[PDB]
Amino acid sequence: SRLDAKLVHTLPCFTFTDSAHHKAGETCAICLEDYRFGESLRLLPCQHAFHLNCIDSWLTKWGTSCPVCKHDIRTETMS
Ligand SMILES: [Zn+2]
Ligand SMILES: [Zn+2]
Ligand SMILES: [Zn+2]
Repeated sequence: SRLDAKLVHTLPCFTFTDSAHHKAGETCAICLEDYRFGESLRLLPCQHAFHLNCIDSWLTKWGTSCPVCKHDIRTETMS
């Protein structure tokens, strides 16, 4: 169970700045590192954000759901 990388790369992404600071949270759950100013993040439809590289790795290689709340992505297709 994994997602096509070309699909994962269309997910919304943003930079960790003062504006995104208190919407995205403080720490990436995938690597446990606190976000630093200027880092690249991605947002999942379940409203959890991660390091862009971290969630891309998870969705393309390891799983098909959010690693925090297990919200499944693309259970059924075409539809
Ligand atoms: Zn903070
Ligand atoms: Zn991370
Ligand atoms: Zn989630």
